[PDB]
Amino acid sequence: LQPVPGQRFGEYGPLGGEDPVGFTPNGVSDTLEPAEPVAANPGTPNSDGP
Amino acid sequence: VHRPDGTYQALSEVQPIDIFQQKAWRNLRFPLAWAPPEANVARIVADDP
Repeated sequence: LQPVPGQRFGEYGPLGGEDPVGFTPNGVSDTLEPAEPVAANPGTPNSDGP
Repeated sequence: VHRPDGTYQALSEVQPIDIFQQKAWRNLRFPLAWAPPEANVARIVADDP
């Protein structure tokens, strides 16, 4: 989607209009990892796990 | 809604739909059946306290 033309964007991008507090474009982490594993239950008919 | 004279008025805001609790990238969904029938514009209001 494109922003409506007449607005007040700011210093970087039309993803913060006024004073985006602590939201940096390079803010995304690089080890996005689910805090807990899945821990499959025993008996799944297709799984080579011990 | 976007009035024909540039006077945006904000309607109600809605939560996102999600299918799994994870950390990696994903897609948050907002069905267009939640919005009032006069929703011409939208914006993300995001904040982590």
